[PDB]
Amino acid sequence: MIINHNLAAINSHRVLKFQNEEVSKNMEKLSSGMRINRAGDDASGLAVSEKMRTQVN
Amino acid sequence: MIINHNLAAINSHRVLKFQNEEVSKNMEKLSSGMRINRAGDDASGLAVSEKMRTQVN
Amino acid sequence: LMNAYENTQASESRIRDADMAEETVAFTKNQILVQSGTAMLAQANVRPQGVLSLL
Repeated sequence: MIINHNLAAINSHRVLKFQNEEVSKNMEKLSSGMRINRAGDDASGLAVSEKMRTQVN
Repeated sequence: MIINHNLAAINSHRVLKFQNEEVSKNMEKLSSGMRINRAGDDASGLAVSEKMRTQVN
Repeated sequence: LMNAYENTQASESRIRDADMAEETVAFTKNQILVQSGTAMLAQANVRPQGVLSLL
């Protein structure tokens, strides 16, 4: 076996980190209590929510 | 006995290398929890999975 | 200030902090490499011993 590189380890690390990113996103979504906390989740939805907030105020 | 080549060693190395390839392929299945990550494990199943993912979204 | 501080800390951590899972594999790889190198060296010391059969 090629001991100069652990390709399976690299793949596992990659998928683990890209799952950790999603779990962090879900954790922050849970903590904030709002579906759209940061921007970019949906720009149209964020803008609509902002102007409806203005309307209710 | 011929010493310029080790046929038993060659055969064992071949089977060992292909077993390592098999186990490496099986590893990502557990790493990601998905039956089909790299296209080639199946084709029709991957296509219908993508189509139904678009449908569910 | 709270928002800026948390984002600033995240940005700083993205640069200076190390990902343990990222290079613990490299650490194990280098341990295997150093063990193989030590084995091959120790094999190399006894290489010239075959000359003594001619004396």
